[PDB]
Amino acid sequence: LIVNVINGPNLGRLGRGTTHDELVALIEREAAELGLKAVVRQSDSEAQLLDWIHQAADAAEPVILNAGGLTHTSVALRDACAELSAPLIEVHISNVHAREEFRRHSYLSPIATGVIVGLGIQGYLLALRYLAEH
Amino acid sequence: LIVNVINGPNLGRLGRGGTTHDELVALIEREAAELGLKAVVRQSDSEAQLLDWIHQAADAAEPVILNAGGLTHTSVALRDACAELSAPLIEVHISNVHAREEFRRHSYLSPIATGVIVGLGIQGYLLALRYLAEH
Amino acid sequence: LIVNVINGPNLGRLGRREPAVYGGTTHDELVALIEREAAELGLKAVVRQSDSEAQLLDWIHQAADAAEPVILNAGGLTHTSVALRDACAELSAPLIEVHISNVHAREEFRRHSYLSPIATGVIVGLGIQGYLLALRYLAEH
Amino acid sequence: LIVNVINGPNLGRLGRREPAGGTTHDELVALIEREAAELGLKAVVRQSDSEAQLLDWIHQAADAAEPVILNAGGLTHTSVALRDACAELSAPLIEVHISNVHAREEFRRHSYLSPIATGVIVGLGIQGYLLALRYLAEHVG
Amino acid sequence: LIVNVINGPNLGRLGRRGGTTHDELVALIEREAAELGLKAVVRQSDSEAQLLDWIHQAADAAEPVILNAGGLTHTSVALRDACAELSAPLIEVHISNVHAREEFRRHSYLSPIATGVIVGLGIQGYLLALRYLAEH
Amino acid sequence: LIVNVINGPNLGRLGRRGGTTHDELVALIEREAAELGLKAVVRQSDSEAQLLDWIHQAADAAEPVILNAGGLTHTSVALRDACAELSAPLIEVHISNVHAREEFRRHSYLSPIATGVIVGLGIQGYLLALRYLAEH
Amino acid sequence: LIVNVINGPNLGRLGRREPAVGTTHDELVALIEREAAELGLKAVVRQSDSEAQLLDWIHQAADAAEPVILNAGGLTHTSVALRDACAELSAPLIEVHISNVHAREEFRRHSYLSPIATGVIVGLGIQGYLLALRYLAEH
Amino acid sequence: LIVNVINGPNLGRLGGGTTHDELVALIEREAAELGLKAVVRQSDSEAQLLDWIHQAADAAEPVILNAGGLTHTSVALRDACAELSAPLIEVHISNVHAREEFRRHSYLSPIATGVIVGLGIQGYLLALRYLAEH
Amino acid sequence: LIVNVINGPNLGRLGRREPGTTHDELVALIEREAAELGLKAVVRQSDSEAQLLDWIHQAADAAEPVILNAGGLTHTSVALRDACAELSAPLIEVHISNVHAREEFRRHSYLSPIATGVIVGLGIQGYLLALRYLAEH
Amino acid sequence: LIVNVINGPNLGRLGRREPGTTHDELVALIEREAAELGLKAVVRQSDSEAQLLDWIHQAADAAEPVILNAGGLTHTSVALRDACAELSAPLIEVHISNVHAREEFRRHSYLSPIATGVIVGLGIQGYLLALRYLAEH
Amino acid sequence: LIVNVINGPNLGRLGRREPAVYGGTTHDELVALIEREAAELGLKAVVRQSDSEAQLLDWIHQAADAAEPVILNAGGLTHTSVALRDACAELSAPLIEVHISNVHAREEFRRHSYLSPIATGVIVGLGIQGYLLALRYLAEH
Amino acid sequence: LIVNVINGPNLGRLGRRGTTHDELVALIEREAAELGLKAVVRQSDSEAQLLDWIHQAADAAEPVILNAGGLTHTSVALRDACAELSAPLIEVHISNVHAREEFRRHSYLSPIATGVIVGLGIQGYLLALRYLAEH
Ligand SMILES: CC(C)(C)NC(=O)C1=C[C@@](O)(C(=O)O)C[C@@H](O)[C@@H]1O
Ligand SMILES: CC(C)(C)NC(=O)C1=C[C@@](O)(C(=O)O)C[C@@H](O)[C@@H]1O
Ligand SMILES: CC(C)(C)NC(=O)C1=C[C@@](O)(C(=O)O)C[C@@H](O)[C@@H]1O
Ligand SMILES: CC(C)(C)NC(=O)C1=C[C@@](O)(C(=O)O)C[C@@H](O)[C@@H]1O
Ligand SMILES: CC(C)(C)NC(=O)C1=C[C@@](O)(C(=O)O)C[C@@H](O)[C@@H]1O
Ligand SMILES: CC(C)(C)NC(=O)C1=C[C@@](O)(C(=O)O)C[C@@H](O)[C@@H]1O
Ligand SMILES: CC(C)(C)NC(=O)C1=C[C@@](O)(C(=O)O)C[C@@H](O)[C@@H]1O
Ligand SMILES: CC(C)(C)NC(=O)C1=C[C@@](O)(C(=O)O)C[C@@H](O)[C@@H]1O
Ligand SMILES: CC(C)(C)NC(=O)C1=C[C@@](O)(C(=O)O)C[C@@H](O)[C@@H]1O
Ligand SMILES: CC(C)(C)NC(=O)C1=C[C@@](O)(C(=O)O)C[C@@H](O)[C@@H]1O
Ligand SMILES: CC(C)(C)NC(=O)C1=C[C@@](O)(C(=O)O)C[C@@H](O)[C@@H]1O
Repeated sequence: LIVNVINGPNLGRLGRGTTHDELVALIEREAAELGLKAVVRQSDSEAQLLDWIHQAADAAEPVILNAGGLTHTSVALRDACAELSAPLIEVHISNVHAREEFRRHSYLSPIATGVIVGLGIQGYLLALRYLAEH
Repeated sequence: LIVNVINGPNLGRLGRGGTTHDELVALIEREAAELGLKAVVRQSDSEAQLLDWIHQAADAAEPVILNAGGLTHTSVALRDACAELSAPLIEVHISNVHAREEFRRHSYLSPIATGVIVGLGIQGYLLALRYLAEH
Repeated sequence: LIVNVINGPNLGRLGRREPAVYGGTTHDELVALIEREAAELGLKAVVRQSDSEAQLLDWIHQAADAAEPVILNAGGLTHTSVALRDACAELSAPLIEVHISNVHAREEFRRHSYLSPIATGVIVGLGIQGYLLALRYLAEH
Repeated sequence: LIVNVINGPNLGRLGRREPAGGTTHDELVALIEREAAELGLKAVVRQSDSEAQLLDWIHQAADAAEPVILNAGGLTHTSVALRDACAELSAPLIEVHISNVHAREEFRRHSYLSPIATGVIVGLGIQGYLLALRYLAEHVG
Repeated sequence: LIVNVINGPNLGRLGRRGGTTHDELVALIEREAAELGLKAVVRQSDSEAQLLDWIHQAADAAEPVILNAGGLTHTSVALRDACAELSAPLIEVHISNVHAREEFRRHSYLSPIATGVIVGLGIQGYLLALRYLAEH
Repeated sequence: LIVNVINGPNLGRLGRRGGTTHDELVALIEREAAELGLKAVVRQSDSEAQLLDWIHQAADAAEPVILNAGGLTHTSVALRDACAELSAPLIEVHISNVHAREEFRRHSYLSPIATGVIVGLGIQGYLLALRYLAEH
Repeated sequence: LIVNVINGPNLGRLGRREPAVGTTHDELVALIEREAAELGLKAVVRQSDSEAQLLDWIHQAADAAEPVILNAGGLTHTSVALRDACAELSAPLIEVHISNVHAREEFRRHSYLSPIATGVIVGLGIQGYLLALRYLAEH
Repeated sequence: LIVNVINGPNLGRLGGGTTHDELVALIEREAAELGLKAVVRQSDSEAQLLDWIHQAADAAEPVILNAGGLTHTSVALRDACAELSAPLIEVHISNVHAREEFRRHSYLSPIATGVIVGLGIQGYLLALRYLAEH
Repeated sequence: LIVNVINGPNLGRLGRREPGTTHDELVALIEREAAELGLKAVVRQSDSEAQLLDWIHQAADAAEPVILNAGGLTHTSVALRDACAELSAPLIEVHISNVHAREEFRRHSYLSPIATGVIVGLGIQGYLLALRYLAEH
Repeated sequence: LIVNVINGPNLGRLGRREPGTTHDELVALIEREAAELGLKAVVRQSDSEAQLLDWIHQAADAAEPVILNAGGLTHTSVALRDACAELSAPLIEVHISNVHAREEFRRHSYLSPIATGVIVGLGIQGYLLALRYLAEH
Repeated sequence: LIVNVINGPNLGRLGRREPAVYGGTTHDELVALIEREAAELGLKAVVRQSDSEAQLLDWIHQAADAAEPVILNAGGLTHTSVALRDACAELSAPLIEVHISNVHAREEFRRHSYLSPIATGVIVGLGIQGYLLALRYLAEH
Repeated sequence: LIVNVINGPNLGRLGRRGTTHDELVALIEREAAELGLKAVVRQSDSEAQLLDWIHQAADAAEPVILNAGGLTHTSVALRDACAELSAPLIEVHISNVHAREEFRRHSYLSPIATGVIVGLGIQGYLLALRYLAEH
């Protein structure tokens, strides 16, 4: 079982210490320990994210998805996640509820399986672990 | 190394998915020992009772996993008692509070919580425990 | 048929003071009225009052386990509690929300209820007569 | 003596529509009379899709000072004219809804009438017209 | 004259994890009461039912209440309704300034039916309120 | 310690259409001040600019303010920023209970930057504010 | 010139049977008609509870290019149809209300008519209609 | 096949540039060519409109409806239309979204099959043609 | 029979582009029309809210009617509303232009709920008509 | 007599996907129907906003009508709107689902205030009717 | 060319104890900083401060009667005064709204200006340079 | 010392389709040089291209002048990119965003921008440049 980890705009800037690279590695280590294969990609492009989403729908694979700012603004991304037949675990590194009010809304939580927020980089790992079971 | 798992109003009714509360306590207790932790699991429908327990977790500096039930959207009192905690606080909803009624999408707890796990059913707890075992 | 009538916070203070509202029937009288009417309708009616949320829920859980119907006047909780709603949403038997006053002729916040959407039905603003009428509805089913 | 029971837009389509309960307006009209009659009352039961017609009926009830049981259909949530007419009723006015309006769209959870009404019965279905009658039967003010 | 000072949720934890613990508040209220020539009873509970009970007693005893409701202030229609019954004065007391915290603390279900409200003059709101009452 | 008591629009009209009038109020306040080993300057204006002038002076002099802004309470940003400068305590006072009136009287621009707020305690509010200042 | 005075819903119920808020509809027609006489205009005063009926009278005025004094009662706060009918008028339109709408329920503070009318008189009692006439006489 | 076209309040006063009669003519001419029968009526009276809606419900015939102002106000009308088992196309001649803010809400749209706005008079004809194809 | 016609910020500027009566012409036209009705019109304008309040206070104590057009303050001043609140004689709010045919913000008046009546969009004429009303009550 | 049919994000997943007509299938009908009407139909789909804008910039430059089903971008993009606002010839907004019968947030669009018109809830055929409208200017 | 610079309430308090801040260039040093940079561009800066709305309004009128440009920092009034807005709206010559601090980084109430929609433009957050950038704009058109 | 003038969606299309984007680039450049800075001006319709450019200004600690277009009102991902700048960022708009539609009166950028200039036409760009010369 392949799991798709899709980091959205800005997450390449992670740590600018836990860099995006340290994230990618860290995820693959728990991935392989869980008897899973994680494919982690990031892009600042909404088009690109939509497309990785489309693929994972065609391939019936779960998606762990940290969309960054697009979480609060984008119906298109929501609509592409809605076709996922497999589980979708939305993730935030930071507690989105402790910050600005507009971050407390997510177009994604309603069509997602579960949501992990403010647990730091481990959100992802704990998400993989869930997807091991379903 | 104690951990407090606290469940509020109505959680005493799980299983009437099919996991009873009695069952879930056991799950957590066992899962917790596997990670070297000691889980104290408790449930009450009484908002005062949850306060005494959250008060004790403040004094002991023990971490809390809190599923507050309906109190999540409603009790500013609970929030305040919780804002006092110094060890982590992980808010947990069994169901995806975000795919239900509009009013379940506000939490009073979330802003003072370390983090929040939603929609992952019973595993939400075991995950919270795992995070506690690392940090 | 056992019918549960559950009254929330402050309801033990009926008619005795707040006598404007209200109306003038004390809680003890209301118990008697409701029992009397239950008898003519051929139902047994257990009536119970409490300012404690934990106690109301525990009565509602029991109602849910017995699949007995419920006539609930939740007091202030109507407008505020989600736990209680969540308890009530569990009942298989019918749920009738009763308010003595006309919650729509008063403060704007009384005009909203967490309970109303998950109840069979609602009676508002007919005084103590609203408990008995609700009994009537159950007698028919 | 005399209660006016009034039904606004689309209650002529009761039944029937669709169906969804099965009771027609014609049968509901007979049910209400029967029931009123069993109580010592006489029930004049009309329905109209015309707001003007409804205001004519309400005016008369006011001039005669007869009580009014109103199920105003969609008009519950939109009509300020209907409201100001009812407002001048001196006899009890009891607003009715067959279905639980708080269990539906949001625009349904506001009534222009609930505040100027004696009370409100919602979601006890057809029986809500009879229970209204029983309230009137047990008073005269 | 007996004033009733009723502290709500979390208020038993003052001083623990203002400057002043609940014990010292009690100690202070006692002296100020004796300065004023009143009797005051100070009570604290995190139970809303317990709170309602005490208010009821005041309601039947025609006695003044000083109420610091904690979070219940912003959320409880039950407590507002119990309090609206009261015939002697009710003064709502907040130790912190509520209007300088989160936006939701700026709404109180009590202010509308209280005689008045003292906000964010710290523990001295209790004393200043007992004073208002001593002068009725 | 000098204390400023500042009174905004309409407060000149107290008791002209309860009872107690502005002159009388000045005097009770003056009386309470002396009794508290304090000196009180009470003033009244219907002019926002004049009120700003008085607030500027009290910030320069680092003197305590007791402020009853009247209608400006719910409308003036300008007034709020003047008051933001005070280093000595600011106490907001309303004679009436502003939470049991029109909805728009329940928003104050001043409360958030005030030390505290006393509402609905009548004229006694001023004298509870003086007494608060009189401690620390 | 001619001036149309139009009263909507519940307005035939003026006076006693709605005490204060004090004249009957008939008496109001008498007042309005005599004041128009002196002003040198003829007033056509009609009341109806039918939104349908109001629109036709309103269409007829847009046709005749006559001015309109409208008291729409509760439809003031609810009816787009009625507003779109008045939007059509080439002569002046004066909304009238007998009571002060701003001193009652919140929902009365909004008018769908106001933005398309020439003006609005509110709370001046029955004189509203007369003051409105006076306005029209002058233009 | 029968298609009911219902014009609401104020529609008897068109002039698009065409008058209401020019409009019946036009919907009839077009209705013919698609192999349909269009009944086109107009009332300023809600009662009449609800009645015309009931008939169409009973006879299970499609409805093209331009409710005018009632679009934005009437729960009664919306409930009458909810009864229909055959399609209902809501139709506004002007672009209701390029005028006042209130015109941008409709009670009918959520219950209709679809909506056509802004295409002028010719919007009736496009509705007719959708119905040709069912 | 004295009548207070009080005008607020900016009405000094009636001029002047346009919809073409000046303030001085307004005062005079109002003073002569009030005399035709056998009243005395006392027409005063200020940009100063305090000045406006002072004149409300006097009208309160004199029990004289007030015609007020409070300009921008209509939409913003609780202070003014509260001065107006205490009048005992009639208070007619007037606006020259149709306030409802304009910015959303202009459609709320703080004075309306405590006034006797309001007249809006009737041009300079709204004044004259409020004098007529005042002659009767 | 050229007409642009632009389809925004996700629309190339038609009939894949809530099984009924695929995107290629739909390009086909539109040309079939367009020809039948004596106009030429250029039909594009893209998930990238910047690309959709390019196409809109091109249509405005060309003075050629557009028929736009913007997908999700309908409810969120101001930049899409300003692009579209530049067209001097008919724009027709089109949706396949009835946007009003779903989530509240689907019920506002940034396009409708600048579109020539809107067609909603009428399936693939909406593209066709838009086309038909356009073939009369 | 005369440019009128106008500062509303509290701007007399710049520098000390201006806070802000906590400095601090003093309203006097500002006047100096502006007439200088105005001369350099060949303009005449008439810089004024008043805590009094009626005073502000009157400076606004004369500018209108004189067709002269205005750079306005209206302080608290920005957010609250329709009177001030309407005075400014009669300006034939340009109007630039200047705020020293970044209004969008402070309280929500500061993010609304009654002045911006009738102003040529607004400069915000750039400190005391805001005024000079404003004179600059005016020196071109 | 480098200033990064960034232009967003539809801004490629100033001119007729007076100043074109071409002319605006020359103006910015002349002015910048006449002030002792070099202005790198750029346009894009692509949210992802602008983020990229922002990230680079963050890495260089170079100031940014940004006219984000309609993305001013809608993009939180853009805002977060700018939160990262340690040097000044001036938001620019040619038109008056407050004299237009209501939705244009909210900026996700304003809060994190050092400053904001609005409605001063193409000149707003050069005044922002001037601002930066003197830090
Ligand atoms: C690089 C950084 C600025 C931290 N990323 C983000 O933008 C964001 C982080 C998040 O995804 C996160 O917490 O993982 C939340 C989201 O609201 C925000 O857009
Ligand atoms: C056991 C049950 C009755 C379902 N508890 C709850 O009411 C609730 C549970 C939740 O916390 C939960 O998802 O775990 C959500 C909350 O909104 C809800 O009120
Ligand atoms: C005895 C009294 C205090 C009046 N009971 C109540 O609290 C209440 C009565 C109600 O249930 C009632 O109207 O029946 C409504 C509720 O809003 C309110 O809190
Ligand atoms: C317009 C009409 C068809 C009458 N609508 C109804 O039937 C309705 C049913 C109800 O009246 C009813 O419960 O009887 C409630 C009301 O919201 C709704 O309008
Ligand atoms: C406008 C003005 C006349 C000043 N109003 C008052 O007097 C007021 C009195 C108060 O300050 C007071 O309670 O003393 C309350 C305030 O809301 C009100 O504005
Ligand atoms: C005759 C009476 C029932 C009093 N009329 C009215 O209700 C109404 C008329 C009004 O237009 C009026 O004041 O003239 C106000 C409106 O809100 C109300 O519906
Ligand atoms: C005055 C007239 C334009 C005739 N009124 C209408 O017909 C209307 C019909 C509309 O559906 C239409 O544009 O076709 C829109 C509606 O808001 C408007 O009231
Ligand atoms: C002198 C001028 C600027 C035209 N006046 C006004 O702005 C105003 C006067 C008004 O009373 C008026 O319409 O007459 C109302 C108010 O909204 C507005 O501020
Ligand atoms: C292709 C699929 C993702 C199923 N469609 C849509 O969700 C959408 C497309 C629509 O433009 C459409 O109905 O064609 C509507 C819009 O709300 C939504 O983004
Ligand atoms: C002098 C100082 C006290 C800082 N002035 C201000 O309060 C203000 C001035 C401002 O225009 C300014 O930013 O310069 C903003 C405004 O919101 C605020 O009231
Ligand atoms: C000039 C044009 C190409 C139309 N640009 C814009 O769309 C925009 C420019 C703006 O940033 C501007 O004018 O500076 C405002 C913004 O809301 C809008 O998106």
